[PDB]
Amino acid sequence: GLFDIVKKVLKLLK
Repeated sequence: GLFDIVKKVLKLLK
């Protein structure tokens, strides 16, 4: 699910 991939990105964005 994309909701676990966005969680990898939000951890890098902030």
